[PDB]
Amino acid sequence: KETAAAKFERQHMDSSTSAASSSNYCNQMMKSRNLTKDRCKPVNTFVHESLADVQAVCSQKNVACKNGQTNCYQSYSTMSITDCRETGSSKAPNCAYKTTQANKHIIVACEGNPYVPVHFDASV
Repeated sequence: KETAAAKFERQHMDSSTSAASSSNYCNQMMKSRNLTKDRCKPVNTFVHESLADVQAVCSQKNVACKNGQTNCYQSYSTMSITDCRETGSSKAPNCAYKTTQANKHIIVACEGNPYVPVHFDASV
Protein backbone atom coordinates (compact mmCIF):
# COMPACT_ATOMS: atom_id res chain seq x y z
CA LYS A 1 0.00 0.00 0.00
CA GLU A 2 0.74 3.70 0.29
CA THR A 3 3.81 4.38 2.50
CA ALA A 4 3.27 6.61 5.56
CA ALA A 5 5.52 9.23 3.90
CA ALA A 6 3.35 9.22 0.78
CA LYS A 7 0.13 9.34 2.84
CA PHE A 8 1.44 12.39 4.68
CA GLU A 9 2.10 14.10 1.32
CA ARG A 10 -1.33 13.22 -0.05
CA GLN A 11 -3.08 14.34 3.13
CA HIS A 12 -1.03 17.40 4.00
CA MET A 13 1.21 18.84 1.30
CA ASP A 14 0.10 21.45 -1.24
CA SER A 15 3.44 22.78 -2.50
CA SER A 16 2.09 23.78 -5.89
CA THR A 17 0.06 26.72 -4.55
CA SER A 18 1.31 29.51 -2.24
CA ALA A 19 -1.96 29.67 -0.33
CA ALA A 20 -5.70 29.06 -0.66
CA SER A 21 -7.33 31.19 -3.38
CA SER A 22 -11.00 31.12 -2.18
CA SER A 23 -13.23 30.05 0.70
CA ASN A 24 -13.85 26.84 -1.24
CA TYR A 25 -10.24 25.64 -1.16
CA CYS A 26 -10.99 23.08 1.56
CA ASN A 27 -14.15 21.72 -0.04
CA GLN A 28 -12.05 21.16 -3.19
CA MET A 29 -8.91 19.71 -1.57
CA MET A 30 -10.57 17.40 0.99
CA LYS A 31 -12.50 15.88 -1.91
CA SER A 32 -9.67 15.52 -4.44
CA ARG A 33 -7.14 14.14 -1.87
CA ASN A 34 -9.75 11.49 -0.98
CA LEU A 35 -10.27 12.60 2.64
CA THR A 36 -14.10 12.45 2.52
CA LYS A 37 -14.81 8.94 1.20
CA ASP A 38 -16.26 7.05 4.16
CA ARG A 39 -16.31 9.92 6.64
CA CYS A 40 -15.88 13.69 6.44
CA LYS A 41 -12.50 13.96 8.11
CA PRO A 42 -13.19 16.65 10.87
CA VAL A 43 -10.02 18.69 10.58
CA ASN A 44 -7.06 18.65 8.23
CA THR A 45 -4.27 21.04 7.42
CA PHE A 46 -2.43 21.56 4.10
CA VAL A 47 1.05 23.08 4.01
CA HIS A 48 1.97 25.46 1.15
CA GLU A 49 5.73 25.18 1.39
CA SER A 50 8.14 23.10 -0.59
CA LEU A 51 8.55 19.45 0.29
CA ALA A 52 12.25 20.17 0.95
CA ASP A 53 11.32 22.75 3.55
CA VAL A 54 8.76 20.53 5.29
CA GLN A 55 11.12 17.53 5.33
CA ALA A 56 13.83 19.73 6.93
CA VAL A 57 11.54 20.14 9.94
CA CYS A 58 12.52 16.60 11.07
CA SER A 59 15.94 17.86 12.17
CA GLN A 60 14.50 21.03 13.67
CA LYS A 61 13.10 21.39 17.20
CA ASN A 62 12.22 18.02 18.69
CA VAL A 63 9.05 18.22 20.83
CA ALA A 64 6.45 15.76 22.15
CA CYS A 65 3.35 15.13 19.95
CA LYS A 66 -0.07 15.73 21.50
CA ASN A 67 -0.46 11.98 22.20
CA GLY A 68 2.89 12.00 24.00
CA GLN A 69 5.01 10.37 21.24
CA THR A 70 8.55 11.69 21.41
CA ASN A 71 9.21 12.03 17.67
CA CYS A 72 7.43 15.34 16.82
CA TYR A 73 9.29 18.41 15.55
CA GLN A 74 8.19 22.02 15.40
CA SER A 75 9.24 24.27 12.57
CA TYR A 76 11.50 27.22 13.40
CA SER A 77 9.93 29.43 10.70
CA THR A 78 6.19 29.92 10.26
CA MET A 79 4.73 28.41 7.16
CA SER A 80 1.85 29.21 4.87
CA ILE A 81 -0.95 26.71 5.73
CA THR A 82 -4.66 26.23 5.27
CA ASP A 83 -6.79 24.78 8.06
CA CYS A 84 -9.85 22.85 6.96
CA ARG A 85 -12.64 22.37 9.53
CA GLU A 86 -15.69 20.29 8.76
CA THR A 87 -18.91 22.12 9.57
CA GLY A 88 -22.21 20.97 10.99
CA SER A 89 -24.74 20.09 8.26
CA SER A 90 -22.92 17.69 5.94
CA LYS A 91 -23.03 13.88 6.07
CA ALA A 92 -20.44 11.91 4.00
CA PRO A 93 -19.83 12.06 1.13
CA ASN A 94 -21.58 15.45 1.18
CA CYS A 95 -19.04 17.13 3.47
CA ALA A 96 -18.61 20.92 3.89
CA TYR A 97 -15.49 22.75 5.14
CA LYS A 98 -14.49 26.10 6.58
CA THR A 99 -11.19 27.32 5.05
CA THR A 100 -8.70 29.28 7.09
CA GLN A 101 -5.44 30.43 5.50
CA ALA A 102 -2.73 31.37 7.98
CA ASN A 103 0.98 31.48 8.74
CA LYS A 104 1.99 29.35 11.68
CA HIS A 105 4.64 26.97 12.87
CA ILE A 106 3.77 23.36 12.13
CA ILE A 107 4.40 20.29 14.28
CA VAL A 108 4.88 16.93 12.55
CA ALA A 109 5.99 13.43 13.59
CA CYS A 110 8.94 11.98 11.70
CA GLU A 111 10.39 8.52 11.35
CA GLY A 112 12.03 6.04 9.06
CA ASN A 113 15.05 6.00 6.79
CA PRO A 114 15.07 8.53 5.26
CA TYR A 115 13.74 10.20 8.40
CA VAL A 116 10.73 12.13 7.04
CA PRO A 117 7.27 13.48 8.12
CA VAL A 118 4.62 10.75 8.60
CA HIS A 119 2.01 12.63 10.65
CA PHE A 120 0.74 16.21 10.88
CA ASP A 121 0.24 16.95 14.59
CA ALA A 122 -0.75 20.59 14.87
CA SER A 123 0.07 24.23 14.08
CA VAL A 124 1.23 26.83 16.63
